[PDB]
Formats: sequence, C-alpha cells, structure tokens
Amino acid sequence: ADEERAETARLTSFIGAIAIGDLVKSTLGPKGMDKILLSSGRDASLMVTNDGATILKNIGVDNPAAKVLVDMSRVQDDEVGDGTTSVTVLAAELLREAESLIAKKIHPQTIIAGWREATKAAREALLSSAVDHGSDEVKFRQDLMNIAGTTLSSKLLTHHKDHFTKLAVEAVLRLKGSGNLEAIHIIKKLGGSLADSYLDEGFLLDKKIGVNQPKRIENAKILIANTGMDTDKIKIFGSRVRVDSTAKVAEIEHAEKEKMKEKVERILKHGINCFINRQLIYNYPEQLFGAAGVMAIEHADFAGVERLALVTGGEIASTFDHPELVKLGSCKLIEEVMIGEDKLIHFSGVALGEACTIVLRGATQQILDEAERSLHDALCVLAQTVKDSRTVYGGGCSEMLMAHAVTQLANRTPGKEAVAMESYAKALRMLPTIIADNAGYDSADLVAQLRAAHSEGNTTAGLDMREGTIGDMAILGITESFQVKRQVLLSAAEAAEVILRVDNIIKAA
Amino acid sequence: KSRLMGLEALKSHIMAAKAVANTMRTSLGPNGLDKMMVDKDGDVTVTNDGATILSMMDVDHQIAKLMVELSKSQDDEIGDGTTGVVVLAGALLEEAEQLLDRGIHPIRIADGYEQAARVAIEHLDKISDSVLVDIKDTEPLIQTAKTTLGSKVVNSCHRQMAEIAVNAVLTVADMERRDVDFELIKVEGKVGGRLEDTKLIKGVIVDKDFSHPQMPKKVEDAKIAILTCPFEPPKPKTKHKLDVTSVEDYKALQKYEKEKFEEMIQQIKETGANLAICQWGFDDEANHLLLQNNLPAVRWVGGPEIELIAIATGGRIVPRFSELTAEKLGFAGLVQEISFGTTKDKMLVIEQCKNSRAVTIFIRGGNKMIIEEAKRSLHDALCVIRNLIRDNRVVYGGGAAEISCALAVSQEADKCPTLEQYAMRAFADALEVIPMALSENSGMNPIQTMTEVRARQVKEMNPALGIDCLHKGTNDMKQQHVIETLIGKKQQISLATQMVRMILKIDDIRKPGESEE
Amino acid sequence: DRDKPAQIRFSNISAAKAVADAIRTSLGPKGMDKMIQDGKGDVTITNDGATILKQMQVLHPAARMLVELSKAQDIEAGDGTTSVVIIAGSLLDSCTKLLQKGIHPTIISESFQKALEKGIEILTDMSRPVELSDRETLLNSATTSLNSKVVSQYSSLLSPMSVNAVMKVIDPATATSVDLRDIKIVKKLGGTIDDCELVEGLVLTQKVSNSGITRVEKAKIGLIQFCLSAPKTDMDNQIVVSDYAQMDRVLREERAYILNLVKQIKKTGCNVLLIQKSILRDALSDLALHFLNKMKIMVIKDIEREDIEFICKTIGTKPVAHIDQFTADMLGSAELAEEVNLNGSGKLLKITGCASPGKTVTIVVRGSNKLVIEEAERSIHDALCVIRCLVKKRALIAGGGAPEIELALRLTEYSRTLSGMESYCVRAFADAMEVIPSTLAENAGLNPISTVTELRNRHAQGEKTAGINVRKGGISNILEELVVQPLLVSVSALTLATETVRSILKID
Amino acid sequence: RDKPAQIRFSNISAAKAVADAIRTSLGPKGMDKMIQDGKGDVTITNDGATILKQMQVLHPAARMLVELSKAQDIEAGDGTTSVVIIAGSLLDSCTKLLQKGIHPTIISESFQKALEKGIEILTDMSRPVELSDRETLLNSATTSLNSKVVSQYSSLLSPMSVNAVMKVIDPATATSVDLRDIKIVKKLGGTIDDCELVEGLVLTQKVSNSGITRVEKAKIGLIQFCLSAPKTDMDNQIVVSDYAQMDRVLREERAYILNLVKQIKKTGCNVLLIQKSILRDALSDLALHFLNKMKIMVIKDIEREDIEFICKTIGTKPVAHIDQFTADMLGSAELAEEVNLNGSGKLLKITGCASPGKTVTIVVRGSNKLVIEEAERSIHDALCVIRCLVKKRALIAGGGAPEIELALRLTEYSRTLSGMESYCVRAFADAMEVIPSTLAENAGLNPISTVTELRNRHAQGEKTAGINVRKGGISNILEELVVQPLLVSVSALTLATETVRSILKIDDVVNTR
Repeated sequence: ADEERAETARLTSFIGAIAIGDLVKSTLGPKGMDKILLSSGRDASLMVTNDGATILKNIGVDNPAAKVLVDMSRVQDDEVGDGTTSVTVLAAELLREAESLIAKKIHPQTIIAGWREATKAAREALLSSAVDHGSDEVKFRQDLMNIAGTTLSSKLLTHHKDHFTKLAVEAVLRLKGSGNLEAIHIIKKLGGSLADSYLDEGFLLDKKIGVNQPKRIENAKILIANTGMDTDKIKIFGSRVRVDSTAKVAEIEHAEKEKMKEKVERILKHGINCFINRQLIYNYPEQLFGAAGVMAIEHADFAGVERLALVTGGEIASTFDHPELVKLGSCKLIEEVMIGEDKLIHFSGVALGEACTIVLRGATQQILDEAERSLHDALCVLAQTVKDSRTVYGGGCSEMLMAHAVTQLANRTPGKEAVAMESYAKALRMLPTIIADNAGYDSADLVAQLRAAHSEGNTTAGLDMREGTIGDMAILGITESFQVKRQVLLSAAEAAEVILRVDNIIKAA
Repeated sequence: KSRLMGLEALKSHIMAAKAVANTMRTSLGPNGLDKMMVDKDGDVTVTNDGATILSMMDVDHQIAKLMVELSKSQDDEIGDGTTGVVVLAGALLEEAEQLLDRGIHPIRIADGYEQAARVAIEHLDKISDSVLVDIKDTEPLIQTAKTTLGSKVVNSCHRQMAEIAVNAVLTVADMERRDVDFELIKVEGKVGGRLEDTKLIKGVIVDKDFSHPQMPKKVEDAKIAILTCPFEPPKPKTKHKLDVTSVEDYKALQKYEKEKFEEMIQQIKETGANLAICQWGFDDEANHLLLQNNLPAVRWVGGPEIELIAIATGGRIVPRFSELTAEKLGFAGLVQEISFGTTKDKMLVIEQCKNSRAVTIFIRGGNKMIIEEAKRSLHDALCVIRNLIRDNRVVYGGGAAEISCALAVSQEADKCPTLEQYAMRAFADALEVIPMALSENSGMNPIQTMTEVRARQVKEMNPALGIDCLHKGTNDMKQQHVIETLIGKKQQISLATQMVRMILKIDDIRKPGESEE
Repeated sequence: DRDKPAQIRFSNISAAKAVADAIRTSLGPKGMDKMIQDGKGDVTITNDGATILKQMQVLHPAARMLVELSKAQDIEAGDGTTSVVIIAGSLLDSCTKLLQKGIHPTIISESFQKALEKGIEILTDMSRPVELSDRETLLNSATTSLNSKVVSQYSSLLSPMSVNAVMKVIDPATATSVDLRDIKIVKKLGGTIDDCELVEGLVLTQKVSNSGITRVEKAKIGLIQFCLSAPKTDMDNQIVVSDYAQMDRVLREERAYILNLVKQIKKTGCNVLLIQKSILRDALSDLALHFLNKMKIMVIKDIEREDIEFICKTIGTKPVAHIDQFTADMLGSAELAEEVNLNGSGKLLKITGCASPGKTVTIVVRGSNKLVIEEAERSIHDALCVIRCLVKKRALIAGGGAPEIELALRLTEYSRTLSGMESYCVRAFADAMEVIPSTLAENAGLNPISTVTELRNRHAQGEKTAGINVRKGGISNILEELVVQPLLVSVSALTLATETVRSILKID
Repeated sequence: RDKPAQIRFSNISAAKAVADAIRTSLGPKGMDKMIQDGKGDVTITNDGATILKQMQVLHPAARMLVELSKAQDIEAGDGTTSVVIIAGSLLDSCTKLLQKGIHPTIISESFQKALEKGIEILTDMSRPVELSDRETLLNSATTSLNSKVVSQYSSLLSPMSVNAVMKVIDPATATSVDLRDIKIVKKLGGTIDDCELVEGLVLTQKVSNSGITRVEKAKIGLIQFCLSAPKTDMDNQIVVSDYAQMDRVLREERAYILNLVKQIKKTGCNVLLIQKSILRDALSDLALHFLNKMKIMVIKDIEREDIEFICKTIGTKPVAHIDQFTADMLGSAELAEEVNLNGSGKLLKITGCASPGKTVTIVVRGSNKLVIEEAERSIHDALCVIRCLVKKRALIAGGGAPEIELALRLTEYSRTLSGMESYCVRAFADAMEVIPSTLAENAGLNPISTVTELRNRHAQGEKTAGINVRKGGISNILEELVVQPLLVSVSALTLATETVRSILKIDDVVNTR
C-alpha cells in the first residue's frame, strides 16, 4: 500500500483543506466573491456560486482531510442550517496556522492539546457572546429577521431573500411551541414571481381533485388516509383473487368493487366531509365519494398527509387497520384556490395556528427549488432560534471577542498550549480578515481596530461588512444567532485537530 | 536471477522496520498520532494496533510481509501492545544492524538478544504483581476497559462499556476455570443505538420475526425452541407460495396454514418453549395467522444462525419436523423479544443460562466507525483481561518496564561480557526506545522523558511509576494506572527478538529475482 | 493565495476580452463580414457577433459567458445584438487596468453597477418619447429606427404587418413589453410578401384529416396527446407471428379498440383535433385515424407540440392527453376553422378567429420562394423586436453610440463629483463607452479617435449637435438622418455587460 | 541555517575522518607509505607518532588534530597518539548524539562529565610511583626508553634522564621541571654512551678551534655591545675610493681590536656572547680572529639562545664597552671549556656557572647524526616520562588498553549519571574501546577476527584486567611492562575533550575578509 506519513500527509492534510479554504473563503460572506464551478465531466460546464457545498461536488475531492471537511461542511451546513463555507476555511485557517508551527517542529500533540481548551476558551466567551435576543417576541420578530437574511445571504439567494426574509420568519413567528418543520408546511409551486411566493395559513394540498370531488367543503371533517380505493390495501374483504379461465376477468372486477365499496362506506362511516387518500382513488369509489358529497383526494403527499393530520388535528387511517377507528381532521374550510397560476386545495381552519403552509411561487423552478432549499436553511437556525432565542455579534466581532479571550488565555494559560493557542487565536482573528478581504478592505486595520475594539471589550462594535467598516454590533442585522457560531466554531476547531491526529495515512489505492 | 547479499539483504531488511515500526512509533500510546487508512478504493479510516494498518498496508517487503504474522499472536492473545512489539521488533534490529555496522554477527548478538529477553523477562516478572482478583482486578480492568475504550473510542469510555466489557469476559472467564478465549465471548455490533449502550448477553440476540402487531408479537417463556425444520411451513428461503382453484379452496387453504401452525406448534409447543428459531422464512401473511394462531416463530433465520443459538444454548437445531426434542430445540435461561433501540424492531433476546458456549455482548452505536471504534477498542482490551483472567498478571510499564528492563539487561551485559556484552546492552537500548519514543509522539521530549525515568531507575526499579503515556501532568504508571498484563509485556518480549532471530535463520537469500511475491 | 484567481481572472478576462474584440471590426453594418471556414473546414459568412460567436466557438468559460452575453442582448431585446459584445471588453479595458491599478474586484463591480444606473438615467435624459399608443407613430418610428438600420425591404411593408400584429395584441397605450408570445410566425412556401399577412386565429400544420371534413366551423379544438393505437407488436395491428389466424383474430382485439378509442373521441366530440406529429407520438393508428375522421372530426395531425403549446395558450385549447381530458374546456373553442391550400402554394388549416386569451395573431409568411419568406421573417423579427422594445421603453434614443459619447462625458463628469475610489472607476466606466462608437467610426471608416473625442465636445454642446451617422459614418447629427434605437438596446447591452463583467470580478 | 548544521557535520566529516586512520598505532601493521604531498612531494612516511606532527591537513576541523597532536607531546612527552586517536572516540559519540538529537552544548558538556569521571578512574587504577627516588624514574624511563629508539642505550641515558630531572627536581610531586631548563646539545663525536648529562649551563655555542676558552677563570659573558676600532665602532676620517684606502682603515681596525681582546682576556671572561645586533656589523670579522687569539670563544653574532641561556641560567648581563674594560656583570664561570671528544667537536661547557638548582644539561653525543638522534630523542621522553611522573605521578598502562578499563568502568558512571549525558557519556564511554582494535587493525586480510574481541576480551577480564597490546595477552594492563605515567592519558583526555566541543561551540564556519 501507500503510506502518507505525518509531514507529507500533513502537507497533504493541508493541500486540500488549505486550498479548499481558498475558494470557500473567497465566497465567504455576501461580499465573499464567487468561484467558477468547472464541470470537468459535463463539458467544461461553468457554474458560479457563493456556496462551498456546491463546490465540494462538481470537482470532486481527493484530499482525505478536505474529503473529511466535506462532511463537516455538509454536517455544519445541514445541522447548523448555515456555516457551510464558514466552518470549512475555519479548518483551513488553523491547519494553515499549524503549518509553520508543526513545521516549527511543534507536535500536533502540543498543537491539538493547545487548541482543545482554546476551542473551549472561546466557548465561555462565546457563551458570554451569547446575547439573548428573541427573549421578547418583538425581539423574536426582529431576532428572526436578524438571522432571516443572515442564512440565505451566504446560501446564494441575493434577490428574493428579502421577500422570504419577511415570509420565513412569519411561519416561524407563529410556532413558539418549538421550531417546527412539520406543522409548518413547505410548498413551492410554479406560477407568480419568486417575490410572489405565498404563505397559506393552514394546511395546503398542492393536490387538486378538481370538481371530480366536491371542491368547496366548509367545516370539513377530514379523513387523513392511506386507504387504497383501487389497490385496496389490507384488512382486505374477499378471497385472494385468481384467474382460472378466459372469462374470469368479470369476477375479479366485481370482487374488488365490494372491496372498494366497503372502504367507501366504511370511510363514509366516518361521516368525513373530505376524504384524503395517500393512495389513489378508483373510478367506482371516487364516483361513490363524489356521490357522497365527500371530497376524495387521491395519492396525497405523504408528509403533507401527516401534516394535514397534524395541523388539522386529525388522524391517519393507519393503513386501514382502523376501519372507523382513525380520528378525523376538521378544518373550517376546504377550498381549491388559485394562488399564482395554479389551483391548489387549501385547508384553513386547521387545528394548528402555529402551522403555516408557505407556498413558494416559482417564476421558474430552478430558482424556486434553490429558493426553498436555501430558505429551509434559515429555518433550522430559526427553529433552533425559537428554542434558543439568542444572538452572537457577527462580522468577525465575536471572533475578536473570542480572540482576545483566547489571546489573553494564550498569555493566561501559557505553555505548549499557548504555543497552539496563539495560532488558534489568530484563526479567530483570521475570520474578520476574510470577509473584509472578501469586501476588499484592510483587515489588519479592521481587525486591529476591532482588536482595539475588543481590547476595549467592544463586542457591540464590530466589522460591519456591508460597507466593510468597523461599526456597531447593535444587532444591526450584522449580529448572528448564538446557535450558528457555537455550531460553526465547533467542528473545524475539532476536525483540524482530528486531522492532526491522523499522521500515518496508508492509502492502498 | 538476482541475489541481494547479507548487508544488502539487511539493508533491504531494515528498510521496513525503520519506517513501518515508526508508523507505530508515531502511534505509540494514545498520544501516539493515530493511523489513517485509505483503502484500495480510497476509503479513509483511522487505525491503531497497526497489525490492522499493516494488514491494511499491502506488503512489498518480507519484514512487512512477516510483521503482520509476528504482530498477529500479540494482537491475538494479548490484544494490546501490537504497536509495542512492532516498534520493539523494528527497533532492536536498528541497534542490531548498527552492531553489524560495528561488524558484529547478527548471529552473536541475536543469541545475546534472545536471552536478553529472558533476563528482561524475570526482571519484568518482578513488576507490579502476578496476581489480581475478581473484585481487585475489575477496577484496574475497569480502568483498562475504560482507558482502552477511553483512549480508543470514547474519551471517558463508559462505566457501562468498561464494566460490561470486563463482565463479558468475566462471564466466561469464570466458566473456563479462570481462563477464556474470544469465541466464548462475542461483541455483536449493531448501530442506531449508542456506543454507550451495550447489551451483555450470554447467547444469541437477533431480531425477532412477526407479521402483524395486532396479532401477538410475543416471546414465549424464557426458553427458545430451535428448528431447522418448520415451526411455520418451511419455505427453502426461495420462491414458494400457496394457491387455490376456487373461492372455497381459499377457505380450505387458510385452515391448512393454521393447522400446520398448530401441527408445527403442537409439536414445538409440547417439546419445550413454543418459541421458534426457524431457518426458513414464511409468507408475511400466514405469519400473522401463525401469530393469530399463537406463539410466534422466527422465519428467514440464517443457516448458521440456527446453529449459533443451537450449541451455545447447549442444545441443537431441530433438523427435521418429525425429529423433535428440547435438545434439538434450545436451552435458554432467558429468551425474550426486546426492542433494539427506539429505531427498529425487537431483537429477540436469548440470554442462555442453560448454557453459554458463546456469551455475546451486544453493543449499540451512534455510528458504524465509532461502534466499530468501540468494537475496535474492545477486542484489544477483551484480550488483555483475557490474559489476566487466565493468569492474573500485570506489569507497570510502557514508561517503566522498558527503562526497568532497559536498566538491568544493559547492566547484565556488564557481567555478561563478550558477544553478549553488546547484545544485552544494545538489547535494552531497544527497550529504551518505546517509552522514550512514545514521548516522541507526545509534545514532551522523548530524550528528556527518558532521562527522567532513567533517573527514576536510579531512584526506583520495576516501578509503579513511569512516563505518562496519557500525556498528563503526573508521570507514573500508577497515578496513570497504565499497565499491561505481565503476560503481555512478557508476551511482547517474545516477539521482538523473535523476528530478530528470524531474519537470521537460514543462509538462503537466493531468489529467482523474486524474494517478494 | 488569491493569486491564482487573479491569474484565472486574468485568463478569464483575457479570453473574455478576446472573443469580444473580434466583433469590434464586424460591429455595425459597415462592420466587416467574415467568411469563416470552421471546424467543418467550410466557409461561414456573417456580421453580427452572436451568429459569428456561436458559429465558430471553442470553450473558454468567460468566452462561453459572452456568447451568452451576446445571446442575452438577443434573447433580451431581439435587438442591439452586436452592441453588448463590444461594451464588455470596453468595460474590461477599464476593469483590467483598475484591477492592475488595484481596485478591488468587488468594488469595480458595484462601482460600475452603481455607475450603470447613472448612465441609463442620463440616457433617460437623452431619451426621446415616441407614441407607443399610436400605431402610426410606431409604424413611423420603429421603421425609421429600422431605417436607422439596414432593412426596410419587406419591413416597410411588414412593419405595417409587424406594427399591426403587435398593435392588435397591444392592449395598452404603453403597449408594455409584448413578447412575440401572441404573434404566431408561420411561413407558407408559395404566396408573396403581400400574401404574407396577419391572421386572427392559429394556422395549423397543413390540415391532416383523412376522412375529416375539409372545414368545420365553430371548432371544438380536440387535442390528442395520447396514442390512437391498440398495442403494437409489428404494427398498429398487434401481430403475434406464427400462423395468420391469430393475428387475424387479435384484430378483433385491435380493431374494436382503435374504433372505440375513436368512438370515445367523438363521444365528448371534437370539431378539430389537434394531433401532434406521430413521432411526437409513439404512433397513431391509421385504423383509428381512418375511423377517427370517418366519424367526421376535422383534424390536424403532424403539428408541433410547441405549436400545440402555443395553441394551448393563445387560443386556450387545454392540453388533452386522455379522453377524460376530452372536455369542452380542454377542447378549444374556435370561431372558425378552415384550410387554405391557396393564396400561394402549400396547405395549412386556417383557424380564423377563435376563443382566444390575450388577443392572438398569426402571420403567415409567404413569398416567391423560401428566401422571400426568410428575409420577410428577418424583416419582421427586427420590427417584431424593435417595436416590443420601443414599446418596452417609453422613449426612443438616437443610435450610433453617440448617446454614449454624450454619456461617457456625462458620467466621467459626475464621476469626478462622485469622487470615491470609484471616481477613477466610474470615469473609466464611462470611458469604456466611447470606444464602441469609435470602433464604428473605425468600422464605418473615419478616425475612431479624432471624431469621437470631438463628439464628446459636440455632445458637450447640444448633446446632439453631432453624433455618429452610419451612412455618413462621421460627425453628423444623427437626428438629421435618424440613427435611432429603443432605449432598451442601450440599457440592455449595458445592464447585461456589467452583470456579466460583475460576477467575473467576483469570480475566483 | 542548514550551513550551521552541515558544517559541524562537515567538521565531523573531515575531522573524525583524520583521527581514525591515526590509529595503526604501534604494531608492525599496514604497508609503508611513500607520500606524494599535497604539493607533489614524495615523502616516505612511517611511525604515526611523528606522522602525527608530520601530517599536513587543511580545513579547521582537521588541523585541530595536529594542534591536538602538538598538545600531548610537549605536555608529557609520551602518548602523542593518545590525545588524538581518542578524538576518533569522541566524534563517535558526538554524531550519534546529534543523531540522537542531543544538543551540541549537552554533547559539549558531556565531554566534561566523562572527563571528570575519566580522570576519576584512570587515577583509581593507576599505581602510584615515587618521582623522588631513582627507581620509578628509571622504570618509567625504562618502559618509555623501551618504547623509545635505543633500548640498549636506554641504560646510561637513564641516569642521565633520572639525574637530569633529579637535578631540577622540585620538593615531592608537582607539575614542574620543564625541558627548557634542560639544554640538549648535540655533540658531533663521541658515542651515545659518551652522551653526557652535565650539571650546569652547557651551551651549543660552536666557535673556532680549541684551547679557546678551555682555561680556568674563563667567564662566559654576554655583550650587548661589540668591540671598537676604526671601521668597527670608532670613526674613520679616511674614505675608501681606493684599495690602498681600504687597507689603512682595516689595518687600524685590526690593530685596535688586538688591544681590546686583551681586555676581554684580562676580564676573566673567555666567552663573550657577542650580540647578534650589528653595530657596523658590530664585532669585526677582523675582531673574531683577535678574541679567539686570546682563547675567547665568539662566533659572529652568537646564537641567540646561548645569550639567553647565559642570562637565564648563569645570570650574565652585558658590560660596559671593552674600551672601558668590563663591568663584570658577565656571570661567574671559573671554568668555561671547549671539549673535543676524539679531538673533534665544538661544545662550550660552562662549569662553575651560576645555575639555579636547574638547567641540567644533557650533552647528547655521537660520531653520527643518527647516533646523536637515537640517543637524543630516546633520552628526551625518558626526561619526559620522568618529568611526567614528577608532573603527575603513578603509572597507567600503554597502548590504549587502560582506557578500555576506563571504558568498562565509565559506562558504570554512564549508568549512574541518569541524565541525557549519562547516555552521552555512555555513547562515548565504550567509544573509547576502539583504540586497541584500530591499533591492531591495519595490517591485512580476512579481517574481523580480533577486533570486537580486542574489546570483548577486556570486559571478560572485567574491571581490573584486560589485554596488553605490547606483550599480547590479558592481565592487569597497567603493568605488563606496559606503562605510561598517569599524566599521559589524563593529559590526553582533556585536550581532545576540549577541542571537540569547540566544533559544537561552532555555530557555523566562516572565512575571514
């Protein structure tokens, strides 16, 4: 096999991680500038992104350390709901930081152990940088709005974000029980502009059964159901169907009709005003449902079927293990409505008011699918910002706080740790550099200013990267939810060390 | 045809044990920087006990080719110090060549190394104590079962995992009259739980087989009734069905199912338990009709799986539907359906108190690699207690036993003299390597660290103290509670000079032009 | 560490500037047309960049971006085509310097992107409103804007066709954007430029009906998006091959279906059936199709589904993939549906009038030959586009880059007053402008330098006391002979370029 | 930088390469060399002891070994190789420690540790000798003279070696009694048995003829003037454009000096040491005849050391010009003697001279030069080996053997020290044993037999005993009739010890501007 030992593998641990840093840091922040995505399998085909996650794929990653961070990115991207491009260069900075120092002969043992509590040293400061915002609801409104445009900013929606910055928080504003991805119903449908993106307050079926079933039913008793009206699922009534003869087609047709008529009548025994079937509904039953004055929605969307059941407070048929036993949803209105260009069956009066159906209106799907995707990312933060309504001063400000904290802790701890911890505290101060370098402004100025600012202990004043000056962190919007940083501050302050442990690297390829 | 002579060979010989043992020297102790393995397909994984990474390494060299074999029995009986011997077997050679660099026979010093082992052995035999006992040994094992799982998978391990690890051993370790071997104890990995969560089982635990939950999902008794044959009409794990010619034959068809169940049940009922392990699978339909009948079966059981529950219970598998006895069924002090985690179906928990030929500790896990990393860690420590429970012998060292035996064996070479005066000196120099060369990987200085426990040998010998392999503030083997089985280090003494002699054995290097495969 | 991106950005902007430079000769009508042997080793002869840039192109991503940037101006305005290509490198001439000069790439972007709006805003000062409500004025101005350009040939006839087709689908006095969405451009081989004409319902591919009546008035417009056929083996007739009675009997299977499937077509009933091409079908049973039209439903088969898509919207015939989808709503309601084989050569079903949303227009483009048809199209496409731009832009602006020679002065002037790091940029921003009309002053032949320099003062005087007059190719009022264009092609070329130049600065 | 690191290695490269082949030591081993020199000069070379000093090396690191060679010899007179060859043993440990990663200062300081621990053991083993009694003086002379050129003439040279130091001997033991007081005067004529240890100041002064200052009340003077005459000191009014003008001034020159040499004869001083300082040329070539005419020994511009021997030993100072006669600061000699053995040879003996209990003078005599040589060098170390005893007494062994005894016993100190240096001293401790192996190394084929056993044997003979390279066989090495004074090796230890840490004290090499 091929063993990459420490130094070489460490330089190899560097090659990807450091160079992967180059782009994701270049894209770091809104004034973070894009990297061309060259598709080497598909033509040369060019793509332009402010996001590193998309970069991690198009040109694949050989470097294991960088290959590791692709997890960390996605991990942080998916879990934190943000910090995609951030946590990555964060591992690039310290490895870069550790380069000369492990090239200074300093053990990663020395290094890792140093950055270990250094990582924790930022925490208490971070835990101190925790700024409760959203504690009040008017806070929570602006608190959500604080981080509403924050996540979508580096998730590469620069246009309709504002329109969603207003939308996404509203759905999250009502929750207040917990940040909810289920009660909140996510719909994105073509028609209208992307600033025409809509919020249905209630459940929504983007399904439309049309007038084939009753379109308008008020105070509608819902049957949330998996119950097959053609396929005819279990608790089956009959003999196992068989064909023994040429003309046998008749009886199987007649045998299923009863089996269909049973679940019709059985679900007609719910008295439900609207039948919602996660499976389809055949001609014989649907003409029975339609003659029963019941709206029968066929093959309704699976999570929505539960979301319907949830938000309308009803129960799902449980695969017709409950013939009558499934509880019934009741919403004051079932109305097929045209929002944008398309008719969707809108359920308002659903039992959950915190529940909101955001109906995203595509001008095209290619932005619309990217819309909700990046839009769903703030929700993670927002949902966890519902749970922890808290903030941390962004723009590298909490950095400079945690910098001094560990920068003094370097001089407070000192030793083989402060060997590493200073290198650590530099990557703390390296974050304010990138966004300012992305913004093309003097970092050593804006850093050592913000240093002097946090040397005066001003974390309410920070690098404000819109204009890219040093300025207030008042929660101008430049402030971040406490969730993100503690999350983003973590995995790279881990993985970089974790990468420092692997030294002998045996590559059997 | 080529022949690479002597030093040429020796040069070739040394080209591995320098670096490939340094792979261990870089990995010595937890503070030893751990070994990533990227596969033939490019699959990255972190490794230690580098016989792992050496098997994961693909051998281009006979020493590399050999070392995996030399490393095996160490990782077999002891389970730990796999990093030590490879270093130590890789080290002394470096001293040994230096003596042929001095112009000394490999012949002579190896001999003087062979008994240098012996004189270190007795010297090693002094260290710690050669007896630990059930209440005593556990906590130092619970320390080891920790510090193995606390170094190598979790940081604190878990007093779940530590104790449950020693108890898995201690279970059969007591069964084997103060011995054990592994097969008697088997860690069963399944993820979706937590690393923390380890179900210590005296026998098989596998997922049960039901169809409808409305029909009973139940274990019967604590006893299992093991069947190769049907408890439910046997389907040779391939396509088999039921069919009817009429609506009435459909009615005739299902009572067949229920009566065959009853037929099978009534047999398997009266002969003990009711509870089936049935190799073959059955239709998911009449499976609930068997539940509806009563007393569930287990269908689609692995061919060997029925045998695993067979003999470990002390019984067998029922080979034929007509051939039936509790012996051909299972013997279990516990059989019960138990949900594995909250994430999936009930594992049927067979805890076999009527016999255990394998006491199988189940382990849950958060991730495969880390539940592996646990299982990785475990079998390492499983074998050290296995050394202990067999003959309870421990040694304070890795910061001590070397510099301990490094002291006297080199001291012995003073009273040795001639060909063995360099041997037992340079022998113990390889001992000088590891605890030093551990501190190498550490941020502490190995040369510096050596000098201390060196000065300690002037102070104190075979000490309960030593270097800190845990990279602590205290440098001990006791406040460290670091140790091995006095077996292990002695067992580790065996291997190093064993390859040293081994590269000597014949005079024949002559190759087709191929000395490597 | 950001070295390579600059190098890449160099490599980007270089090959960016590069491909945009070659057109700056072929820029304009006096721009010289290149006969180009290609990878095919065969000559290709064009003037406008887009065709040139597509017809021979290798792959450089920035170059690939510009052929889009080229296409952009096209797909945006259908107009000012050659222009957007010239401004990019002109801007990059400023940018690369400023980048060399050290102006941060994010800055230059937002520098010129801010400075963009200031340019087109002073353009709105330059802008001259013409009546978008008056068809005549549009007929007068757009054709004159077309007479500022090459083709009046069929245009001065087809602008009466173009301005009307637009005017007919023009709802507002503003006349708004009006994409050609409601203008159906179809040709007919025979006929004339005069037999080219606007028609008020959707002309359908030929008329493909076998027994289907040659004309059915008040047409339910059926659509067949599903097969007419019983299952296949070796034909619409399903043939199991051994002995010929089975394949004779499976007909009873096959024959009845294609009859009933048709009987089902006439159940709900259709006066016209839209049927797309049979290769836009898996296949269509003639057995059905015979008995189909033999139940007397007039049909068009062999029609493009995108025609159908055009037809599904403009006359509102909702897509029918199925017989449940046979319904008076999904079966479009035509006022009249006929076929005309005549008034020239070729056959087409003429829907003349219909139930239609958004008005509707089809123009059936005819001529003594295909070329007379072809340039007629090329006569309208400009007219089609220049109107929909001129109506998209309330005012009009004279052409020849003289507004830029105005504006290059204007912004550089304010770029002083702007100050900021971008003063150097926003001047150089505007400074990029005059190079383009210079290149025209070179492309028409003149001193590109002497003149446009002087025009900046000419455009410092009356702002037009002079301009770049293409037939004169020199210092002249471009209002004395109108060299004039809708505001968009100016805005279009600009708004595109900066963005295309913007991200590249932000591109690593 | 890399240059600092490589140059110490490059020092260890050139230096250590030299100090090793510097052991064939003793033995009839290795084929004789006709050395074409660095300039192309063919030179037949043998007997590494002189081949040490003989060696022409370049580079700083190689020449410090010649500097090292020069150091031991002048110190003891014995063990010329002993100080250098161990620089091979030193730079053994050095690199391995630099290969161990040990710091140069630690490797430097490691030199002092083993040194202290070494001078410990060498004295521990060494058996004390009396440097007053004639006995070990004879014996240390014996074995040294047994290792010197003449074993046969070691006999009479021994009392002439023993009495020489015992002339200059100082109370009990001390480091004193140098060889500068000893004036070795080669006397052509006679034999080695005729070599004569004289108690007093003897000069190598060789003047005209004989009977010249053989008389009694012949003082030996120093004159920092010379005699006068017209055309010597006093003026000439006549100038020479003419050979006749040349004659009358030389005649007047001769006639006046003839009166002055009387005044030297009546001085009681029959040897003036005439200043090499030249007044006109000072003492005339016309004058030398006249001073010798009075039986006064002066040769033109007398050899300067004789001037200082008469200053140092006798206490003579210049006097007033012979025109004034003499202030008679000319030291007290009632006999100065020109001795012709076999009627030949020029030797000025000052008998009755003032001597300060020292300046014993061996007159090394012979009819040949080789005869004088074989005597002169042999008695020299016999003078030295006794001077060695006086300086530092007892005896260790010789030929490197007792160092292996130090080597065994030092590894025990290397066992005790428990430092990095305990290993560093240890890395050096057994590096000492290379000497007898490399002493026996250079003679031949089928090599490996005795070498490791040249070490192993001693450790088998343990801590007291080992192999004696001169007589062969294992015993207590310090007396096989194989000895050098305890001074010689402890003198050998520190020097190479010193010089090597300088290489470590080197940060990087340089070249002057």
